Amino acid sequence: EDAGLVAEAEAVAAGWMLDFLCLSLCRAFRDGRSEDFRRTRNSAEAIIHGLSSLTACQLRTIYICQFLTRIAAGKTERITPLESALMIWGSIEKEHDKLHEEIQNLIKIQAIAVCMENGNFKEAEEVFERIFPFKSKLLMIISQKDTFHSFFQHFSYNHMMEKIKSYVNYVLSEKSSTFLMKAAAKVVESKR
Amino acid sequence: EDAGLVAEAEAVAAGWMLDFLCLSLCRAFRDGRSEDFRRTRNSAEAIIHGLSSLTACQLRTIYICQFLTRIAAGKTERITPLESALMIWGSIEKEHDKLHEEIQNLIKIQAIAVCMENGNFKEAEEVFERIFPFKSKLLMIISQKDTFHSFFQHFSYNHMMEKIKSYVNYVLSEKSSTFLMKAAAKVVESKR
Ligand SMILES: CN(C)C(=O)COc1cccc(F)c1
Ligand SMILES: CN(C)C(=O)COc1cccc(F)c1
Ligand SMILES: CN(C)C(=O)COc1cccc(F)c1
Ligand SMILES: CN(C)C(=O)COc1cccc(F)c1
Repeated sequence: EDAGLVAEAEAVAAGWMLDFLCLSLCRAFRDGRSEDFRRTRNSAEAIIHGLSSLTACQLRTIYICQFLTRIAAGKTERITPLESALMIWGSIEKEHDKLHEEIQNLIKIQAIAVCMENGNFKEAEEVFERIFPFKSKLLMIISQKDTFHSFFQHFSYNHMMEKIKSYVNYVLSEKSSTFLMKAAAKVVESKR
Repeated sequence: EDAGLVAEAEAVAAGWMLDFLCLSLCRAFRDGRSEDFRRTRNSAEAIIHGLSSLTACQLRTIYICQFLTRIAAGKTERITPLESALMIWGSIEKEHDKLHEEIQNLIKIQAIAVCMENGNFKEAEEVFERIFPFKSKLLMIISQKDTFHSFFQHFSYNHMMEKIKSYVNYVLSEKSSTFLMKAAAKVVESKR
């Protein structure tokens, strides 16, 4: 009847569910399974409410989940989903390697380009102002509605998604051996 | 890279999380930990969305969670929370023993009495009409605003909560050895 030991067991189990749901979210994002992504995101968000003290590893896990959530809502606070993804990306405790900078740059341009794709050019300019010769050339492209300019074709949505999926594959392999998924695959392999 | 085996592992893990969250919900309800109950309920509801095919045991688990959720919202569809708890209680695949009938009767009267406690006597009559010499005596009590009649004092909110908590203790012991909580308590005992 020890309430403290029970709360401790509940916190250990919340940590296991968090890693399992991050793994599931990464796979759904990689596979393009939108409805499964939406369901796993709702589950991860609820499970995270059962945690009040997080380790550095757990903080990185929750911010990766938040970041992918903004990326998945990219084509849909007073900022756009892709602007929110950029704020999380720039503050996650991670190495600022070549891949990090590539994703950062692709998000910055796509935060503008998704507004143009949606036909909201005033919003495209407001996004540009909040993020940013280069600047005056990018603002002229938005102003001229030059949505299919070679610059936008190189810093494309598909290229942003491909680079982010490559990062998702590293998270997926770094968490492939976490307790809950490993025990669950063991049960499935035993059946069989 | 087998998507089917991964989805199978995700379903096995959803089953484990469901039993763990039912256990956690039962403890919070027994302890009167309202905020913890609200958080565990949100988590259970989200996790249950990741399941599309349930066994008879899993159906009983989800309906116990739904039932306690209605009981916890009892003093707050075109029916009241306690009327919804009654519909679930009468349809759960379980034995209709003495305890089942006691809980059923206490809920039926409290579904009326919580409306009187809230000062909504028109709603108390509408609840009576939907659920129901005995009937004409119960309707006269509502009509006379006889909230503290000896009948209401014997079929009280506290007596309803005590009887439901006794049932919760049976669910709690029947699920005490489920995979996730057992593995989590093992980690906690190892630290100590
Ligand atoms: C701060 N908010 C409201 C969010 O970022 C919601 O998104 C989330 C949150 C946690 C996990 C997840 F998978 C998604
Ligand atoms: C001289 N300057 C500022 C440049 O040519 C950099 O261009 C870029 C390209 C992509 C993203 C970005 F945010 C900036
Ligand atoms: C049918 N609805 C919307 C509900 O009953 C919500 O309540 C729930 C649902 C599942 C688990 C739980 F713990 C609570
Ligand atoms: C002759 N009759 C109908 C009775 O005296 C039963 O009284 C009850 C008592 C509690 C709950 C309930 F629903 C009914």
